[PDB]
Amino acid sequence: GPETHINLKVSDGSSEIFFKIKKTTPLRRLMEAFAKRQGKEMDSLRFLYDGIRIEADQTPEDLDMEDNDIIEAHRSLPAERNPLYKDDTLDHTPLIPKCRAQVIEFPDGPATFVRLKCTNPESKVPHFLMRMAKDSSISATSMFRSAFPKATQEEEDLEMRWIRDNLNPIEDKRVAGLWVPPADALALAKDYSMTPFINALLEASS
Amino acid sequence: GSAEEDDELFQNYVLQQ
Repeated sequence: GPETHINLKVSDGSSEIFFKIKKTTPLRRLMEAFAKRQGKEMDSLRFLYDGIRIEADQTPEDLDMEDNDIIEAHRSLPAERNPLYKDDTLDHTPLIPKCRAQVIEFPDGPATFVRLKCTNPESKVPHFLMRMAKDSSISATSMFRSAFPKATQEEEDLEMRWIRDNLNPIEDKRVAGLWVPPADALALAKDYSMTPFINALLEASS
Repeated sequence: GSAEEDDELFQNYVLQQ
């Protein structure tokens, strides 16, 4: 558009902030301001416009932005993903019979889980995805460890903090990790490209 | 077979408390 200035909305999923800047101003300004105002570290965020990462020196003019366009502030995730998860769109029917229900004894006493063993096709390292039968809670910890082979402990800690701050986890005294309801598990599954696997795990017999 | 090991494996990882 012919306007000299532009209103832009930045959203991180939890909060939205509107900014008015001159179209010749580098977007560095807007990104740093969003991070500062939200009390987040710049290194923990990635800013996208129409699915493309924004570079700090790019201006709204450079990108041909329009008034009230939206910038998405995505959280950082580990750089590499399990090649098992290179297609989020596959139908999950064949994965359901791979799931298994298992009764585990605790001091008070038994609890039923559903699990799905997921093997990295390149390294052959396996991880289990885990579901609690009673409320269909899913271990977000199990999802993250399966999704990101080279994740550091710092990256895992950052992600579990994000889950606590943005989704609706529970703690079970009995079992470690962060457990989330089905809707939250499916939101994470999209983020981790694990949708068919979490679909299967959620539908499987307990 | 592998099923039993998977069962034992899984119980082990769940109880990683």
